[PDB]
Amino acid sequence: VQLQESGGGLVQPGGSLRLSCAASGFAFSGYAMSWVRQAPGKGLEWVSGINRDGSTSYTAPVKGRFTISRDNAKNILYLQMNSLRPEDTAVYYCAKWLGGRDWYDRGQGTQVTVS
Amino acid sequence: YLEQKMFAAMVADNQMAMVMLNKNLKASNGEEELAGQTWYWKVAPVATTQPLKAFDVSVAAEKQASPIITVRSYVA
Amino acid sequence: ELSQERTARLNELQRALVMMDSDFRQIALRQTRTNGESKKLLHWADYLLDSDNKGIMFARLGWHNPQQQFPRGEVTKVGYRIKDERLERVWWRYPDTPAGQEGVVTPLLSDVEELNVRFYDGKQWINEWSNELTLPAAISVELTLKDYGKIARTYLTPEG
Ligand SMILES: [Cl-]
Repeated sequence: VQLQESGGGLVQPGGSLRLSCAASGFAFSGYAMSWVRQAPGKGLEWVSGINRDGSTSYTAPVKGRFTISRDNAKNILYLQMNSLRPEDTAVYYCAKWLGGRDWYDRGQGTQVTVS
Repeated sequence: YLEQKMFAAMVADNQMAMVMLNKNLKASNGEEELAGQTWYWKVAPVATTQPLKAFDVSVAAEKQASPIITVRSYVA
Repeated sequence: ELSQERTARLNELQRALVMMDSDFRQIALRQTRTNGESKKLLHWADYLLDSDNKGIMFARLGWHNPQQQFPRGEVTKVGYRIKDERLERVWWRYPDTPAGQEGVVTPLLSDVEELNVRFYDGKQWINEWSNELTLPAAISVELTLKDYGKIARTYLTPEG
């Protein structure tokens, strides 16, 4: 496995949560990385992405609320989720990023739940 | 040894494509740098037995030497 | 023993070249979108598709799809890049959606430093392609290999 996620679970609506992604087996620092989610009753959908240089990008329904970041020392990708709504309940996957909203080498994922 | 066979074929394909970009089709010759080596090519019109066109693309490993590949192509 | 390795290297190059032939010879006359922060026939720029250097992306027309079956030929988006000194093909199976999709990244050729592409307008080879309305007459894909150096391959585009 190249990407393993951690820090899922249940939180009360309006609560905060920090997803983590353990990167391994490739040159993490030189890759653009992303977060992708699958809410129940919907297909896989791109959430956020971070470039190799540090530039970030977010989908409208999560902008200024979720925050993507990276630690190149430990090879870990983070997703600080704040003001968590019920609509955010989904299986959050960590993946490599192609730019735009397209991903590849998707991780196994972690369940984040709220209602 | 088949490095030479493959790379000569690649140069031949490239030049065949370049002559296909054009009608006058004159007998030209030149050089192409590929796989860290110089390749000497010649395109030579071949008269046909009918109206409405042919040419031979040949490539060599040395300057005045015999070609290691020669390919005929039909157009028009 | 080393000769087996070099024989295999040439086979690897041919697998890469034939994959490139199947894309660059079958370029579809359809504009694709880069869904970041526009819309072209041929996309060509630095760091495109998260390439370590140059990246290319364009529409492709496939006829012999084993999975699906449309006789007229399925149009799909394709691209090339360099990552960790490997030439990699990127393939998009499904249409563009604000959801996004899982791209298929396939490494074709190892020990490839640089990707470079030049476009033939009709009379001259140029470094960029700003024309979004029509394709260039010819495309020259140049790969800089660590062992063999620069190898180039020319492709004629169908017109429309
Ligand atoms: Cl096909």
